[PDB]
Amino acid sequence: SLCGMVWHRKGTDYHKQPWQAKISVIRPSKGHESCMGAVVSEYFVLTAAHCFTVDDKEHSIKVSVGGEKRDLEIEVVLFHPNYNINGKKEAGIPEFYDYDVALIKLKNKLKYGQTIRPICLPCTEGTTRALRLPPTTTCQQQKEELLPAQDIKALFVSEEEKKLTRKEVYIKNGDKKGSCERDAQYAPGYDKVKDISEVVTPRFLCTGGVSPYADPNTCRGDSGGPLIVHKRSRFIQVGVISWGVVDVCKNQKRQKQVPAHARDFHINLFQVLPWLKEKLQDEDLGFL
Ligand SMILES: Cc1cc(C)c2[nH]ccc2c1CN1CCCC[C@H]1c1ccccc1
Repeated sequence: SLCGMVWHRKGTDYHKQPWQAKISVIRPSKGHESCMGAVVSEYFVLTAAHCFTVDDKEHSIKVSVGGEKRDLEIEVVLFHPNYNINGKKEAGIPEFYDYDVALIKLKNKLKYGQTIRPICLPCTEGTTRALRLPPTTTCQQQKEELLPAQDIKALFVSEEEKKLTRKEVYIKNGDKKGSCERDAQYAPGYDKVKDISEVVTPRFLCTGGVSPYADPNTCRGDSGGPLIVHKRSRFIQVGVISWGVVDVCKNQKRQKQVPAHARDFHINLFQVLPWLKEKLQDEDLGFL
């Protein structure tokens, strides 16, 4: 149950990020090819809901861990009940990513090893121990430790032919938060919406742009991967990658046009805790 730690030599890829899961869409199309996820217990991978088809979800993807070729048997897919990509079509919002989180329940128990390990989740005893915090620590205190009102150093991971690349980003959670959120208006399809908070709800964290540093941006293939805070050799998931303003894997023209506003948006796991806590209640993670 020691979450968020590497399991030791100075190896690469899944040795350095052993919670990462790779998801492939079984019947792919443009914008619907791949996703990422995080191992969160021996039976569960956390990802984005938009990675699946709404009908027969369980047979719509394959998932692999540890950089393996083999795919794991998926017993059930649990979407957050509030997720509905079509929910704001009325308002001229063609895709709406509020509550874009889902849990993959695997039929078979994972065996943890050097390349397969769980990441810590917010508001758990695993996170308390990982941050070397006292047993009096509350969920609010973990939130203060992990997401202070500042630009927060964080990271995500991109994958390509079993190779992982770690990318450092900053969560704009202080005085730049409003500016980061307002930049949703640069996203194709989001430019006409009068009140941007209709697209950027209280569920989201915001990264990207060039201040305080030049953050790399996500691609659609990174959807569902963990947004992670690294403290003293431990890794805590704080978010799930949901959607971005610029897809730098295709249209690199655009990011060069609007670098100051090229943001990525992530589901804040502190904002979906009732759902995580209930669905993971039997996984020995010790939610507070
Ligand atoms: C879904 C999704 C998920 C992730 C992690 C992404 N990362 C980068 C883009 C991207 C999209 C695509 N995007 C979603 C919001 C509306 C804009 C749209 C878009 C379309 C074409 C170019 C740029 C943005």
